[PDB]
Amino acid sequence: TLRAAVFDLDGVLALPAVFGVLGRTEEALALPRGLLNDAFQKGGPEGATTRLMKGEITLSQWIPLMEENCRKCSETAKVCLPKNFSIKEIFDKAISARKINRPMLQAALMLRKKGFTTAILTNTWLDDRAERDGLAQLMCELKMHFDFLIESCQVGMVKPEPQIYKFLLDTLKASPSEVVFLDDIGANLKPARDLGMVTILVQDTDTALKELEKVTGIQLLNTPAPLPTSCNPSDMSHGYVTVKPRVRLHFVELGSGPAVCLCHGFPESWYSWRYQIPALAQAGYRVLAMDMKGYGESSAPPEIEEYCMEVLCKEMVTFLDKLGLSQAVFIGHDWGGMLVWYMALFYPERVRAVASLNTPFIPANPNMSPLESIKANPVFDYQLYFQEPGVAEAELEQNLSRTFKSLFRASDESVLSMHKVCEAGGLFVNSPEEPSLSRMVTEEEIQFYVQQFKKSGFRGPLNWYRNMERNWKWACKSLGRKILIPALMVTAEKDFVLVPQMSQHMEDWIPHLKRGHIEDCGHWTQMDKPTEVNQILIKWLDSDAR
Amino acid sequence: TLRAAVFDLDGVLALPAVFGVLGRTEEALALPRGLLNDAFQKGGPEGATTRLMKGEITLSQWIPLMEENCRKCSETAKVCLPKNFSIKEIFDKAISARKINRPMLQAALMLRKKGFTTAILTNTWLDDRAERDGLAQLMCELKMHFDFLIESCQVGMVKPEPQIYKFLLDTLKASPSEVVFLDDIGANLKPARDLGMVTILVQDTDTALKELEKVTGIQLLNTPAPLPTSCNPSDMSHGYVTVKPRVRLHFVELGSGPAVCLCHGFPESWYSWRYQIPALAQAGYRVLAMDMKGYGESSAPPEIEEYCMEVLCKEMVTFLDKLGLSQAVFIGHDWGGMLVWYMALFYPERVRAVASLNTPFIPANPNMSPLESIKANPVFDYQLYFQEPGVAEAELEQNLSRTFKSLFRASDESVLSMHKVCEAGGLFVNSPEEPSLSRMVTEEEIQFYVQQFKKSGFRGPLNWYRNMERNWKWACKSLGRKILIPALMVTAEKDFVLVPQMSQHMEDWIPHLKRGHIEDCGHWTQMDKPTEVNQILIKWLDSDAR
Ligand SMILES: O=C(Nc1ccccc1N1CCOCC1)c1ccsc1
Ligand SMILES: O=C(Nc1ccccc1N1CCOCC1)c1ccsc1
Ligand SMILES: [Mg+2]
Ligand SMILES: [Mg+2]
Repeated sequence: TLRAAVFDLDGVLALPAVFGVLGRTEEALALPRGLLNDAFQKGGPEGATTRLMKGEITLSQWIPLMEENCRKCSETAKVCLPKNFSIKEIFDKAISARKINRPMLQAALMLRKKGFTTAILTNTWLDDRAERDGLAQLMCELKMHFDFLIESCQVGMVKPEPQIYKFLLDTLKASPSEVVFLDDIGANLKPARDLGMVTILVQDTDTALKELEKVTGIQLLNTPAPLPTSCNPSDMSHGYVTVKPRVRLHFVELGSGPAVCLCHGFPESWYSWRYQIPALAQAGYRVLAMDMKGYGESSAPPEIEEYCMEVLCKEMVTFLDKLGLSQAVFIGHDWGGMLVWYMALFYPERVRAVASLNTPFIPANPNMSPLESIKANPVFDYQLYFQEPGVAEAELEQNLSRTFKSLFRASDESVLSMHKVCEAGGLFVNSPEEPSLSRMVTEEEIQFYVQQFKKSGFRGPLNWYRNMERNWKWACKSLGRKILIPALMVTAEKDFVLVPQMSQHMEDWIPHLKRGHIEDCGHWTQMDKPTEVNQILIKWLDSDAR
Repeated sequence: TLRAAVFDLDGVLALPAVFGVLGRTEEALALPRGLLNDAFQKGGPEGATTRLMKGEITLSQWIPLMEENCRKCSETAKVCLPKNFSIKEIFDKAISARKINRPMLQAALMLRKKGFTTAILTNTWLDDRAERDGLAQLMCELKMHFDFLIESCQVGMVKPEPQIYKFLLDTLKASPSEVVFLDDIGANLKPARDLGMVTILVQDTDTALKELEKVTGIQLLNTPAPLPTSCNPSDMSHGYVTVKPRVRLHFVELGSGPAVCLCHGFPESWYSWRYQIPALAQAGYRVLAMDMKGYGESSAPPEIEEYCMEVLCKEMVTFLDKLGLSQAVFIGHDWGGMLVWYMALFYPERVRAVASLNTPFIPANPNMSPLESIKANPVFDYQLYFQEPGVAEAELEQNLSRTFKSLFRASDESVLSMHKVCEAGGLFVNSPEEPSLSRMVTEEEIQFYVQQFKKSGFRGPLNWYRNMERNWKWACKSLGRKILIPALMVTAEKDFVLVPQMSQHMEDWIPHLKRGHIEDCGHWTQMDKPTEVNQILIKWLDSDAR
C-alpha cells in the first residue's frame, strides 16, 4: 500500500539537530531557558526566520536580524547578553557539528532498493557564509541517495504550511496514504496526518526505524552491512583524450582534490572500480577511472606492440599532459598493477604515489629469458595459452556472458582451474555453458561488461600479454633504480595466481613500502571486498598522498 | 635552409642554471673554488652523475652518492665540510629557483610558428624527491610548446656522447645542417658542430637571440607582445554529462585546483575561452569550459522553456552533482554572465565565487512588464528581432561564415549597427556578403564556430532570448536577497550594447563587489583583450577564490 518514504533532514537524516544547539547554547551561557528559540521564532509566519526558510533572504542577511531578535527577547526577559555573543559563531559551530545519521540513510537506502520513491523534505536556507561548503558537501552526499530533495528555500514554501505537502504529493506522483513521512517536529506531522499520510515522530533513531519497519513490512533495523555505493554508468561524467592520432583513452571522473587514476586489469573495465569511485570522491579525491588501452570506449588498435609496457606508459604520461595534470596517484589491479609500478619506475616525477592490488613488483631477471621465467610456474600456464594470436580471442569472444560469468567468481566458487590450460586446449574445456551467477555480481553488471567487450573484443586486451621480450628488455633498463616514492601493496589472501608470498621481497626494491592484506578475498579484489579495499586506500591516501 | 631549432633546458629555456648554484654555494660557504663541481663530475662517464643522467639511478639515490663525492673531494683538497652541509638542501633550493626564461620560450614559440620543428634536448634526471612536483609543473608548461622533448634519463644517453645527437637528428627527421642547437656548455656544442649543425653558445639571452635571428632570418628580439597560448580543440580532454534524459552538457577540461566553470554567451562556444583555458590551468585552476545548453556538442532541444534561466540553472547544478563538485567558481560573458549572477542568487552554496564579463547584474523591475523594459532602450532592438521563432534562425543560419565574420569584430571594425534591426528587417540588411576578416580571429577559428553551429544552428541559442516573462517572474523571487559571496564585475569600455555605466549601481545589491575594466575592448571580451582578461581573472581568483 505505501509506495513513498519522505525523510526530514534536521533531526532525521542529520544529527545533532540545530535546535539541539540552541538548547545547549542557552544552558552553556546560563540564559533564560528558551530565550534563543524565542529569538529564532520571533514574528511567526512574517518573521526573519520564515523569510529565510522561504528563500526571501540569504543566511548572511538573516544573521544580523536574529541578532536583533536576540537583543529584543533579552530586553523583554530583563537579562543581558554575554560580551562576545555571536550568532554567526553559534550557527557555524552547530552546522559543522551535524553529520549524516548513517542508520537512517541506510534505512532510506533499503526502501529505495525495495522500490519506494524516496525524498528529503526540509526547511533550509540559501547559505552564503564563507563556510557554506561544509553543508553543500553534506547535502551532495545525501541527495544522490534519493529521488527528490525538496528545500523550503528553493520552492518558496515551508513546513508546516499546508501547501508544501501538496507540492510534496504532487512531486511524488502519489496519494497521501501511499506516503510515510518522518520528522522530528510534531507540528510538521500535524498537516501530513490530516491529508492521511502515515507519519513518524522521530525521537531516537531506533524507535523511529521500528515504527518504519512496522509500517512498511521491510526489515530495516539490524540488517546486514550494505555494499558501498556503486556507479550507474549513464550518470557519470565520461571523458575522452586523444593521446596520438589513432588512439583515444576514455575515463569516468568523480570528485575533486588530488587526482587519483585507477587502472583496471584483464579483462576488465573502468567499471571494475564501481565501488571505489564514489567512496574516494567522497573521501576528497578527484577519481579518474580508465578504460585502459584496448578496452571499452578507449581505442583498441590491433598491433601487438601497441601494448608493450613502454608504449602503454608513454601514452598514460601523454594523458596527464593533455589533461594538464603534473601528477596523479596511480592505483592498479592485475595488469594495471604492473603498469603503475612501471609508471613509478619510469616517470616518478608524474606519480604522486603508487598502489597495486594483488600485483607484486618483481624486477626482471636479466639472466633468464622471459618465456623460461613464466614456464617455471604451473599457475601461469594460461599466460602461454594467450600467446598465439587468434586462439584465446576465439574462445573468449565465443560467448561473452559465459566468459565473464566464468571469470568473475569468488575464491570458493571457481569453475575453471588455471591448470594445464594449454594441454586441455582451452580455458573453458571442462566448465559449464551457462554458469551460475557469482554472489559478487548481478546479471545486469555482467551485461555491462558483455556490452563493453562487444565494441572491440579481446585482441587488444590479450595483447597486453604478448610483449614479454620487449617488456623484459625495457624493464632491464630500470634494474639500478629503487622506488622511493610513496607506495602501497595490497595482497589478497585467496588469489591463487597472484599469491601474497609472491610479494615477499618487495621491500628490497621499495624500502618504504606500506602493505595491506585482505583475507578471504579472491582475484577480483575491488568487487570481492569493496568495503575493505576502500578503507585501505582511503587511509593510505590520507596519510601518504595528501 | 634551417628547418629545426633545438634548445637546451638548463641555462637556456630555464634560469638560473643549476651549475649557477654550485658556483655560489662554494662562495657562500667559502669552500675551495670548483670543489662542489669536482664532486658533481667525479668519475666522468662512469661516475654517479652520468648514471643519474642516463636514468640508471633516481635523484634520491644519487644524493647520497654526491655526498660521498663531496667528502672525498674535500679530503683530497684538505678542507672540512660545514656542520649541517646538505646536498638535498642545495639542490632543492637550486631547482625551485630555476624559472622559465620567458624571452627564450617566445623566440622558440615564434620559430615554431614560422614552421620550424622545435625540440628541447636536456641532460636531466628521474626525480623522486618529495618536492618533485615543482619541476614536473615547469616541464609540463615547457613541453606543450615544442615538437619533442628529449631527456637524457628517458633515452639512456647524455650530452656530449655522440649517440644522443644521432638520436636527435633521427627524431627530427632532418640533416645536421638543417639544425640549430643552443646550449650553455661549449662541450655539448662540440659534437653537434662536427656533424655540421649550426650551434650557439648561450651566455646572455639577448646575444644568443641575435645570433639566432642572424642565422634564421626571422625577427625574434624586440618583437611585439605575443597572444596568450590558445587551445587546439582536438588536443583537449572533452567531457559529457547527462543532466536529464534528453540533455547532455559537453565541456573541455584543463588543469587541477579549485573548479572554474566558464560560461560563454550568444552565439558562442567553449572555444570562446580558448585564450583563458591554458592561462587559468597554468595559474593552478581546474578549468571547465562549457558548451552551454543549445550549442556545440551539448544538446539542443527545440522547446523555448528548456532555456528559461531557472531550468538552465537547475541543470548546471545537476552538472555539478553528477561531476561530484560541491562548488565551482562561475565565470560568465554575455548570456553566461546573466547565468552566473542567477547561480549566485539561487544556489550560493554551490558557487565558490562569481564573475561576469560585460554583463551587469540589474535586478528585475516588479512594476514594469519585462517587454516594456527592453523596448525602453534603442540598443536592445535586436533582442525584439529575436522573438518570433524562425525569423532570426533563417537569417543567422543562411550563411555561417558570414554570420560569425559579421559578429566577431572589434569596436572600430563594425559592419552592422544593432540599430532599428526590426524596421530594417534583418541583422545583416546593409552589410556585406563576404566580410573582411577581423584582426581578432583567423579564418580557421571562424571555421571552428561554423562547424559547431552546423550541429544544431540557432534555435537553441536564440531561445535563451525567448523567456523574458518567465525569467522576470522567477527573478522577482530573488528581490529580497543580496549577493554576498565573492564577486567580480569586468566592464568593457567599447561594448556599445552591454555598456559600462549599465553596471553603475551594482554595489547596491552586491556590496563587496570587486571591479575590473578594460579599455579599448569591444563586446567579444575574451578574444579582444585576452591578455588583460587573464590577468584580471587570475589576480581575482588568487585573492578571492583561493
Ligand atoms: O610482459 C610481461 N611482463 C612484464 C610486463 C611489464 C614489464 C615487465 C614485464 N616482465 C618483467 C619480468 O620479465 C618479463 C617481462 C608479461 C608477464 C606475463 S606474460 C607477459
Ligand atoms: O530573459 C531575459 N532577461 C532575464 C534573464 C534571466 C533572469 C532575469 C531576466 N530578466 C530580469 C529583468 O527582467 C526581465 C527578465 C531577457 C533579456 C533580454 S531578452 C530576454
Ligand atoms: Mg527537523
Ligand atoms: Mg645547460
